[PDB]
Amino acid sequence: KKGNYVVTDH
Amino acid sequence: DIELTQSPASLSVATGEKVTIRCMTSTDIDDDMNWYQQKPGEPPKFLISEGNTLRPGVPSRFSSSGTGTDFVFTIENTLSEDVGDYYCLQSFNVPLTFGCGTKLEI
Amino acid sequence: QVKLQQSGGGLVKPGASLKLSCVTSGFTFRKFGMSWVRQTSDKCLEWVASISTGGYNTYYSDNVKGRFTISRENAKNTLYLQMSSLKSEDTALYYCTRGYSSTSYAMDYWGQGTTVTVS
Repeated sequence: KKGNYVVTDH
Repeated sequence: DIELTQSPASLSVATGEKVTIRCMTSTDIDDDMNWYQQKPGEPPKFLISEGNTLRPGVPSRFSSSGTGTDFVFTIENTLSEDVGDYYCLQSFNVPLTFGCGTKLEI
Repeated sequence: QVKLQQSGGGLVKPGASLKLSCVTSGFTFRKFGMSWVRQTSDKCLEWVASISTGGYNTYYSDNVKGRFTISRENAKNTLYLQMSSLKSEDTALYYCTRGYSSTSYAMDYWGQGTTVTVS
């Protein structure tokens, strides 16, 4: 998570 | 929506000369600036990622710098194989946005 | 070694649909986010959509919201772009792309590009 988006889910 | 504007739109250099290409953003991007080189009939090739760092395998004659909204890409000692279109990309925020390229000829 | 293999696309009339496929190999697909970005004839690149590792988070450009859907099938190492209500403005070479880090959609590997023409 960084900026305004997620690329790695949990 | 962060807008990226590249300059010059195109340039022609002689072999062994330095090229300087700029990409300015409309707002801060936390140094998440990326640079690509695209040759005819191929996808863009990743040269520089976030934090102005050269990708492994890319020639050390390529460099980038800048922070805030003002970023630079340079080729020291340009070679004929560097002909192509160079693109900047911010990856700080979605929508991810690109400049529309600087055309390089030797 | 990382390979993004594209297929689908073509020429369709306005209002039509098209599903683009991108099959990946050479890495654990579920550990990476993926995106589609398109290149128009003016050579400008425009991000279309991004999807997180498991598919729980998706992001779309305002230009394709309500018409395109990005999805992935992790067991098949495949990324998809379902296009519907296509318009001439969507004519472009579409690229499959991998986000280079666990936190960024900045692209490292790109597929070979799929032509879609809407006319």
